[PDB]
Amino acid sequence: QCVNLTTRTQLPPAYTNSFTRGVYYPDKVFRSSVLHSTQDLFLPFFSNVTWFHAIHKRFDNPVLPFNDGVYFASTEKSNIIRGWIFGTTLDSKTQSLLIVNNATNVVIKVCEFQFCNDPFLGVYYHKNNKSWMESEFRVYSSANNCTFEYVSQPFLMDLEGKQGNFKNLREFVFKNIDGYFKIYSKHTPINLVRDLPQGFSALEPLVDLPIGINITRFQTLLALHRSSSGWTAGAAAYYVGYLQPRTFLLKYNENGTITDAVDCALDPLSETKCTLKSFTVEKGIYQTSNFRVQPTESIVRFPNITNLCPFGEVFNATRF
Amino acid sequence: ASVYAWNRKRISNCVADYSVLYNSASFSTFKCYGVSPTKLNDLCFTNVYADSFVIRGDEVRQIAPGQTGKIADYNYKLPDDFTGCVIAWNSNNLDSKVGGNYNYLYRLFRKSNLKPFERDISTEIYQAGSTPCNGVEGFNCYFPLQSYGFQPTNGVGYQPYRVVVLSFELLHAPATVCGPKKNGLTGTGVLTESNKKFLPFQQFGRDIADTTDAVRDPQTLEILDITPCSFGGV
Amino acid sequence: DIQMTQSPSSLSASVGDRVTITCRASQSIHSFLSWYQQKPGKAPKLLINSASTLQSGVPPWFSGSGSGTDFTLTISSLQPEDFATYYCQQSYIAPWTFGQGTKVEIK
Amino acid sequence: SVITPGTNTSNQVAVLYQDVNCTEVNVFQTRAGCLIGAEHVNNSYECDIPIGAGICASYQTSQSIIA
Amino acid sequence: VQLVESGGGLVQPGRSLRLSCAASGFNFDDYAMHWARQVPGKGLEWVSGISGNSGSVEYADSVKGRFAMSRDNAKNSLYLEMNSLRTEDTALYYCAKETTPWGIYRSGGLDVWGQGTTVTVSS
Ligand SMILES: *[C@@H]1O[C@H](CO)[C@@H](O)[C@H](O)[C@H]1NC(C)=O
Ligand SMILES: *[C@@H]1O[C@H](CO)[C@@H](O)[C@H](O)[C@H]1NC(C)=O
Ligand SMILES: *[C@@H]1O[C@H](CO)[C@@H](O)[C@H](O)[C@H]1NC(C)=O
Ligand SMILES: *[C@@H]1O[C@H](CO)[C@@H](O)[C@H](O)[C@H]1NC(C)=O
Ligand SMILES: *[C@@H]1O[C@H](CO)[C@@H](O)[C@H](O)[C@H]1NC(C)=O
Ligand SMILES: *[C@@H]1O[C@H](CO)[C@@H](O)[C@H](O)[C@H]1NC(C)=O
Repeated sequence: QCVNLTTRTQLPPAYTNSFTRGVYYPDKVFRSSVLHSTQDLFLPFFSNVTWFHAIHKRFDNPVLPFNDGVYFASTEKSNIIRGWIFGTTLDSKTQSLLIVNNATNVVIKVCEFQFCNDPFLGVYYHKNNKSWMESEFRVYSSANNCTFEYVSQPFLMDLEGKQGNFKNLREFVFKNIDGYFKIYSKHTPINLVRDLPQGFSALEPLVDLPIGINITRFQTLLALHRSSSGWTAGAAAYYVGYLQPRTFLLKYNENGTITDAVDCALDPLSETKCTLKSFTVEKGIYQTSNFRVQPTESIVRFPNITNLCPFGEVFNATRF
Repeated sequence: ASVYAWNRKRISNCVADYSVLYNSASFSTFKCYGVSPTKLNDLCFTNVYADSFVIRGDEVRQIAPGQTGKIADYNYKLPDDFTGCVIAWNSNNLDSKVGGNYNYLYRLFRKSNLKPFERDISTEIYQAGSTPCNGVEGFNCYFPLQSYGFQPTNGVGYQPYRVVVLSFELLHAPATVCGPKKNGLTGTGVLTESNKKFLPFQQFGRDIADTTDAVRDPQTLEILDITPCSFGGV
Repeated sequence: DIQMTQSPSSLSASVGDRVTITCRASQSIHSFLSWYQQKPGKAPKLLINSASTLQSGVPPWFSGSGSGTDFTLTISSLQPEDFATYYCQQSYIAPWTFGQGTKVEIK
Repeated sequence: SVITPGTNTSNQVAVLYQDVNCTEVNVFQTRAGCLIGAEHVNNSYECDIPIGAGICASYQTSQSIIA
Repeated sequence: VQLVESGGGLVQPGRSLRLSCAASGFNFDDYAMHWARQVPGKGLEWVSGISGNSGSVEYADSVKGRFAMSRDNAKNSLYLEMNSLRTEDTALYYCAKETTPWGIYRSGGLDVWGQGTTVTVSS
């Protein structure tokens, strides 16, 4: 299919920071009342995130990479964001990881799908007696050579397009480690308007599906809700972060639920916490790291005095 | 499958009786790196991945970590940290009919060295640093995909050896494949079952010394808080 | 291109002894070489292709091997109908070059 | 080296790059090395945080680190 | 499989003398035809070559831009044009078909040999 939407208004590329967000559980290890440090791809603190919206005046789907790490934090009101797209080149040449939510089950299919420039979902017929029923499906065009299929537990979504302030967050981190695709999830009620809270939300893994594919870039699925190119979306916002190989410090309570975390390579005060292995630090002087000078030019050091070719008696010669 | 596209097979949710493979019809070699060929029976593994491809009897020694050659750096490369087993057997009866049944396409040339666990499907023309090939294959433009050219009357160094490489991962996740012994965590201690906080995804626990202190019971989801046996000076 | 050198330039051998013939390349050649035999006033005939593969119509007493740059060739037993000249020829790159020749005679 | 007031005192940082001048990196050069985050104060207080070369750090009022 | 050569003769260096090697007993395929020469008294030298889907012509190092190639698959005959002849070109010309017209590994050809016409370039 070749359906495209022209309801996108131009907005400046703003940035939003992350105070203490983007920390998950690194493995399946139980730790209780122990301050442990690990090294894995997490989102660095005090880092800008991209400005994207899934509302009725901004509606975007650039192609964004995956190999540099993705932190997906989305605030949800009426369940507009349904699924994500992961793939190598996002065509039928290679395999791709598809997550689709048809308001009944979280269906995951790994086949050789084909996408257009803007996949979405369609909720139409809102003239009279709407009841928020699905109308069309515009995720992919065709599928072949399927390798994995997963069906979740059945439930029911509330597709009523409520308007107002955001009441929930749905934060996700996606990374593939030796073919193991780990999906982290977290759901906490808040109130806000546009940005993200400057607090902590420790994400937990949900599923670890056997995949094995390569994923260079990624996109997402957004729905449409309006009371083919003139339809608008609901009221949602998503942000994309980047993960880096930084060492982090984790504290655990009696249950081993993480209450706070610091980044070692952020601030020399946090270097002190990362070196002393304690969230509280008393007054004093402590060694944190080592200073080094990065060279700029790499020259092979070294000049020469070499004999010159006898060009004189053949060039400035009295007689040729 | 051919060498340039080796088949990667996932197995799970089954008990693997390795002993029948250990003693059977004659395998040409059995070189297990990081895993005992004898003590493998009482083991549990998190994933088993097979790599089926067919090579000659000459470059069997090249399917091992730490060496280079013609195939180990161009078609299939194992990591330096490799915990797995390599198997191979003669296939003179099952393959190599007279007439050159060479559906055994292997890549000759590559731009650089190969990082471990990577397949190459694209058959683009080789380097040609001086004159670009521009999509032709006349001269100084070689098709890198090469047929092995097997004959049943060839020498013992030119016989098709069906090579299956098994790769495992030891004691770092829930285990889905186990041995024939009647969640795979093995150790010595005293069971002191208590109410440890089980998060819905947790499968094992760990103390400060990076050892096993709590083990999820394989049948029921409660916690076996293991404790080392009582000891002291006399 | 390619400078091809062969050693020795001449030799003398009897019937049934062992003679080793070697050619050396100037760069990496892998295995793309050919072993040729040339009687005086007669057409050429290929013996060994890719330095290890026997050709059709050649009994297996002609055995050659080698890899990389330096190569070798071992004759199991000599016959009255092999006393001729030898060269090394490659098939890698822009115009090929032959060997300088090596003659074996009755001693 | 960084002067940490105490996590339960404040969060300000007086980072000392040792053995270097203040060019290869509130600027003051010690015999120990370059100091950033602290302002030089001629009038002398009681020593609280040892760094070296007869120089110490304290907290005097608006709250800032002093050398 | 029979290769018959003709066209050689006495020629002063400077003028043209066109020769041909006839191809018989060879089924039509994508084989690469090459030339060969040999001055009597010493070993062999390679002249030229033509491969499939036309184009892809190449010569030796010191014979650039003085020979011309055309291949006609319908007549099953080979044509080489002579231009700018010198005194060192005196040899007996050999034609080879290399008989490995497989898409994978077209190189390493088994160079067939005909009777061989001889060109005498005398001053
Ligand atoms: C981060 O965001 C702020 C505020 O939008 C902006 O001023 C700054 O240039 C951004 N820096 C980077 C590196 O993106
Ligand atoms: C752990 O969970 C229990 C509920 O079973 C709760 O009573 C307790 O306060 C929690 N401890 C923490 C969060 O440290
Ligand atoms: C010439 O240059 C080389 C470059 O490394 C240097 O090592 C050598 O000392 C120089 N010799 C003279 C005589 O300048
Ligand atoms: C440190 O903690 C104590 C105890 O809560 C508090 O009274 C005090 O204000 C804190 N700060 C300092 C600088 O003592
Ligand atoms: C640091 O820089 C000053 C600049 O005047 C210079 O005088 C001094 O020698 C340098 N080194 C030290 C150790 O102070
Ligand atoms: C210390 O004395 C110098 C003398 O030049 C003066 O400039 C400066 O203001 C004084 N006070 C400081 C550094 O706090």
